[PDB]
Amino acid sequence: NLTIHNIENYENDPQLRLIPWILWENLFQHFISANELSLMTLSYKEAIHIFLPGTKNMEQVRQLLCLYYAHYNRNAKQLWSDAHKKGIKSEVICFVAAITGCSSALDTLCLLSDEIVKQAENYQAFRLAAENGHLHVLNRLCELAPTEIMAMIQAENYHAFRLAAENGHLHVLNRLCELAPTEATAMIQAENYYAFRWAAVGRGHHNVINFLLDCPVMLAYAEIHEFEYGEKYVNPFIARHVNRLKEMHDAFKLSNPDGVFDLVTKSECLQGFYMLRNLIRRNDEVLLDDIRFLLSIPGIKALAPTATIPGDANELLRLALRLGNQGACALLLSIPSVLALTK
Repeated sequence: NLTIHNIENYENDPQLRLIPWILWENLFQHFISANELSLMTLSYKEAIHIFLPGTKNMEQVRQLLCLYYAHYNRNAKQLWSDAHKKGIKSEVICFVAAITGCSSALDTLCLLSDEIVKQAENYQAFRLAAENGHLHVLNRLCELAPTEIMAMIQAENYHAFRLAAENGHLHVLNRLCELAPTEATAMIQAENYYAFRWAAVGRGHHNVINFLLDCPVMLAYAEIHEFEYGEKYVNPFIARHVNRLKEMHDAFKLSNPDGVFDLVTKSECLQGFYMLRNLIRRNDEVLLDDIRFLLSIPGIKALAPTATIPGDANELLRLALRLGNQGACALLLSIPSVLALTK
């Protein structure tokens, strides 16, 4: 048959080029069978005239995709119906729906309880949609299978979330956390923080990272990895948040003269802690001002003597001496709580 790795020798093929380059490498493995290329060069009615399906899932998938990218636009608006006929598994069409993002495909299988079953390949359709960022397909699955949404999310070690994150699909990420907030912290931690590690490679997907860092445990892990993150992500994020706080504080000591300097919820408070930990971890004179300012908040100051590791105590103070961050120490021992537990 034929095999292409040379991109220039791929866009020269009037037919093959119709297939997304990414797919041709991740699904077709740079090679195309003869019983499949046929379905792309001959007319549509001819391709089906011959179209003999396969027994193994991937067989059909690679085929159905060849017909789609070559005829779907050309009156083959009913290729999903004919497919079902000839011999394409009801689930294979559901995969090509989650991959191509074609709703029309799902619309057909949605007019035949045999849908709340086609869970196929451990919710592979749900996972394929997340990796391709097809939010609309993802939702249709949650619409055609309410009592299953939670298994799809946690399917394969929160795969959906992870695949979404490494591809930069922040919109697929948001929704996923809306579908079940009780799994947020989970998905983020899944597989030793898969999401963050892969959204950070290369040029990186800053939309995912910045979002991900709104999770105290996430920022906790990332901020300590100064080499991998920091100059690129953490630092700009901390500088961007320390300044945002100075603009709600001053904008309170304006509207509510001489009152409180607080963070409403527990979550924003924990963030300040690790945000402060990083500033100290960096050990720098120019960062002294942001440290004092963070400790001025009762939602952070009343979190200075604590520690991430249960059973331990003064972490920040320990970290300060550990690095030799004099000035951060003096600033810390100024807190009564931290003044008590002191040796």
